[PDB]
Amino acid sequence: ASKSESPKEPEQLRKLFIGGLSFETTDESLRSHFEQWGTLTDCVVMRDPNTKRSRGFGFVTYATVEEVDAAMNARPHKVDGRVVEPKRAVSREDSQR
RNA sequence: UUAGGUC
Repeated sequence: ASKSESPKEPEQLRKLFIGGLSFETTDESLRSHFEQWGTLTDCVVMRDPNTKRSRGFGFVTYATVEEVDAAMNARPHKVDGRVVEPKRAVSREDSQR
């Protein structure tokens, strides 16, 4: 994750929420399977605070919204060998967790 | 294994 960029497009709007992925799906496995319908400026999978392996979901931010759109058209998506569900990233203040 | 990596 983390890209040195001044995005005119909202990070949240360019970010895709990837939930229900493989436990083998890490950052490199995630972005590699998503960098196929665009450029990921910010790819990040959540790992367990204890095991440091996986949490079964992650995030992927493209270079622009139209690449997110392309990934959505690519449903059912496939990363690491797992069929996932890529949704528009909501505000973290929205969920407030 | 689905919301936050976010310091």
